[PDB]
Amino acid sequence: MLKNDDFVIAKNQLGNIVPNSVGVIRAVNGKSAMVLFIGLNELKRVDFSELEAIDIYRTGKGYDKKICNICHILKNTDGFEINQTDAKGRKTTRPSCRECRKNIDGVKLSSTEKKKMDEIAPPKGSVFTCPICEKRSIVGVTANLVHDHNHDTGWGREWICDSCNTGLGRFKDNPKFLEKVIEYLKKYE
Amino acid sequence: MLKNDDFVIAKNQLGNIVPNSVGVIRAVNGKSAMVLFIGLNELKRVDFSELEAIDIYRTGKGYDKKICNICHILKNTDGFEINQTDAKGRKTTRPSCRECRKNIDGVKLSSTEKKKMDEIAPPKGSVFTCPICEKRSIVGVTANLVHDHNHDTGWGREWICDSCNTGLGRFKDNPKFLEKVIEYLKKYE
DNA sequence: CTCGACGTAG
DNA sequence: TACGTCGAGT
Ligand code: NA
Ligand code: NA
Ligand code: NA
Ligand SMILES: [Zn+2]
Ligand SMILES: [Zn+2]
Ligand SMILES: [Zn+2]
Ligand SMILES: [Zn+2]
Repeated sequence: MLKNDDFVIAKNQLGNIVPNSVGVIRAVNGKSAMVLFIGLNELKRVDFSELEAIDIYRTGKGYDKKICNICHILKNTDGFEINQTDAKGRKTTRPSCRECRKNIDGVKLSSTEKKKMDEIAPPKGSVFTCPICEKRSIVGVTANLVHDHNHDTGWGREWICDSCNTGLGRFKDNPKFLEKVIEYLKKYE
Repeated sequence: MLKNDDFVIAKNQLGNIVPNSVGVIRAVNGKSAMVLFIGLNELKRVDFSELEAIDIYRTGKGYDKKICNICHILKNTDGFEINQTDAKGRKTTRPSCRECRKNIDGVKLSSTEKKKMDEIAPPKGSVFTCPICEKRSIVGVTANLVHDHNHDTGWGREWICDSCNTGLGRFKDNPKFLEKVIEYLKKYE
């Protein structure tokens, strides 16, 4: 019935694995499967009766439920925050569920740190040079600026362009991943 | 009358500065201004008769002309590539004009390098781990993947997630700016 | 709720 | 033409 490479959810609790955790079948033994539960990267032996096959292509945009890209638990659409709109007018939700976004968002910029950054804000319509990408721009006209902050401490960093800020987040604001980017680029340079 | 911090365009060719180049007024005397032309970062003394005031807030989205974020020349809207759609259904163009995009895009992935990459493409619906961000995903379900390539050589790099690929571009695929990101983050550790 | 920006997909 | 994704602004 189940085949290698098929996707399943846990029907019930399986040790550390909560219900609705998505796994992929990695081996089959009679009516038991070795399942890689993707969120925790845990390979477990599971009886077929404890698993429910799912169709990954009937999840996400256009469907009732969506698989989170961090925890890889199948959740209702409302477990994800609306974030954008496509050309066809449909709403797009973040790929990470509200629970996983708590850890990505971390500590908010404090009120005193915000006021402090606001007192040195580049004026709208001024000529700005971003301290990261070094691009010159006209504030609010040829680039939009943001209050960047450290989400471990809640304290301010600098005024930077939105492009750079949304780049930092792709790499988790973490020098570990930036160093990985450098060695990746250098490898093919 | 022209005031410091006002914006102007060059009416005519001014040495290295082409017409319609945007500049900011940095000093004024009775007949001329010191103008910083933003694209080339060139500060010149220009007679008032060779400058025209420009309302920077009547450029870009919703208007017939737009100021490029690299060259900072005022161009027709059609000099910029349509790239996205907002929630109100209006089209958004790239901030960089078609001419400036040539340098950003560089050399395309060659046919032969593309075929090499396609030979080792992760299957749709497989479990993938991005070599940069180290995030696990289900291909085409919880993350979309791309052919990354070096745009100086046209040679392939690796299959990576779209999030990482679009992060590389924010930092110009250039270790210089990635090292700047690292120093910036460490400063506010 | 909304946003622009990136290199991709096609 | 179009796409999702990021930390933001609103
Ligand atoms: Na930030
Ligand atoms: Na306006
Ligand atoms: Na790339
Ligand atoms: Zn989650
Ligand atoms: Zn920047
Ligand atoms: Zn340009
Ligand atoms: Zn990645």
